[PDB]
Parts: sequence; structure tokens; C-alpha cells
Amino acid sequence: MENFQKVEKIGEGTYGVVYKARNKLTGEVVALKKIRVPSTAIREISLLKELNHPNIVKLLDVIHTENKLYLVFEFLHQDLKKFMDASALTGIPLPLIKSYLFQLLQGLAFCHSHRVLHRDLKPQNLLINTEGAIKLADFGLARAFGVPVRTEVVTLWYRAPEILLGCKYYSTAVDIWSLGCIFAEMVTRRALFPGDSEIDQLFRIFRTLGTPDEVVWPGVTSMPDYKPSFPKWARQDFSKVVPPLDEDGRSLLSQMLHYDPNKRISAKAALAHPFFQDVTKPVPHLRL
Ligand SMILES: Nc1nc(OC[C@H]2CCC(=O)N2)c2nc[nH]c2n1
Repeated sequence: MENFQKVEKIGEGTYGVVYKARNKLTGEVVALKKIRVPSTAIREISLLKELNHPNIVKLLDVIHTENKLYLVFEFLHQDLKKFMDASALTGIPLPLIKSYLFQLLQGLAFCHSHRVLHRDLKPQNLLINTEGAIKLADFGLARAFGVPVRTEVVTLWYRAPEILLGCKYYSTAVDIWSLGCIFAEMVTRRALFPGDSEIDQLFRIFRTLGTPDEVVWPGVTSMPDYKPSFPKWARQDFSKVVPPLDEDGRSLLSQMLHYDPNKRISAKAALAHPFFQDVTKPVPHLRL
């Protein structure tokens, strides 16, 4: 760490305080994340150093000294939550929503092809630049360090239903669910399922997509946290959930929101959906 000068505190992340810093020898500007150390974790992280893709924030190095751990990442100038908030009066234009989704799907397809999951996608770990790129931050850190209840409260808004129902061996499909919620959020300017507890989260899902049963999700009634006493709500039309969105968009979103994780659309198949027939790469208006 003597090799870096901290420029400012960017914020609080899932695992610790995140700083903007400058490397004293190379001059590189980076994001430095303090992790608040078991062998297993160091090995896992170490493997993420080779999982390189243009839509994945680059892990530059891992620093482990005096039993403290710092991850050095590529620095981008803003996250999607701040971009959304700044764009609130008028919304992010559809072609840019579309471009970001496509690129995020490319990111996911890459990691998922190597069996690595994110597990904790949320606007705050989606980072953008001035060229129109968007990239996924903290990929793989969940399985390396776990996902805690508090850091700040950890948000449940983007969590897939299988996780909430206590499935122990969930799959890459959880990341597709998350991205779908984020897609809907971009389009409506409002979080799709803003739960404030685990049951509140589930019931928000059920209130919009219908309470899941054996017809839509074989095996669901056997999941560890499923209760027969869950209220049974009817599903709503996607026309009411994300109105602005045209039918291609609504079709894709519904496939990314399938209850059954084995039928939920994959990132690779999502990339082939007709929604992306006319995709382009616009540049955002960013005030840095
Ligand atoms: N600019 C920036 N910011 C980061 O974290 C931003 C998230 C953390 C908590 C928050 O509020 N936003 C990064 N992570 C890797 N590279 C980064 N570059």
C-alpha cells in the first residue's frame, strides 16, 4: 500500500470502503477496495485475475499484507445508480438502455461460460464510461468472500427467487434474474421489486409475477423456505409492468424473469433475441 496515494473515498461497497487512488510509481489511477484471510479466498480471487473481458471491470492486482486484503481494480467514472438518478427527469434513452443490456449480457455470457457467477448484480456494481461502455464490477467476489446481510443493508432488490426460497445450489441463472430487474428499472425509472425484508422481497415478486406453483415451476413447493400458506396472487401483464417497452423488450424481459431457473433464458440466447436486431452503441451525457 505504500505504493498508492488515496485521492478520495468513492464510497462503501459490499466488502469495505472503496477509494480512488493513484499509484506512486506508474501514476495509474485505480479503485482500491479494502476487504473487511483464508487460503480458499486468496485462491479464488487469484483465479479472477485471468477472467478478462471488455465488459468486466479489470482486476489489476490483489494485495495481502499484515493480514489485510486490498483488491486493485480498473477505475471508471460513475456507476449506473448515479447515472440513473442524474437521468431521472427524462429517463435513459432506449437505444442506450439497449446498448447497456447487450454489453452486460456479453459480460455474463463470458463469465458464465467459465462457470463463474456474480451473484450480486445491482446498479452500484455496474460502471460506465464516456465512450458508451458498461462493465460489471465485483464479479466472483461473492463465492470468494460470501454475501453478508450488512456491510449498510445489503439490498435484496435484485435477488432471484430460488435464492430467497433457500435453494443451496443455484446457478448462473441468478445473474440473468438480477439483470432483468435492472433492465426494468432503467426503463421505468423505478426499482421493480424494492423489498425491505426477505418476505417482503418474495411477496413483491409474487404480487407482480403470480405466486409460483408446480404448474409454472416444478419442484418449487419442495424448496426449503417455501410455505403452502404463501398468499396466492395472480400474475400481471408485462404491459402494466414496464409500459413504455415495446413487445420485443417485454418478450425478452419475461424470459429473463421466468420463475424456473432451468427455463430462464441464458445470456448467450438472450444476445440472439430479436430485441437486439437494431442495437447500437450511443454515448451518454456524463458530467464528471
Ligand atoms: N469509479 C469506480 N467506482 C467503483 O466502485 C463504485 C461503487 C462502490 C460503492 C458505490 O457506491 N459505487 C469501482 N469499482 C471498481 N472500479 C470502480 N470505479
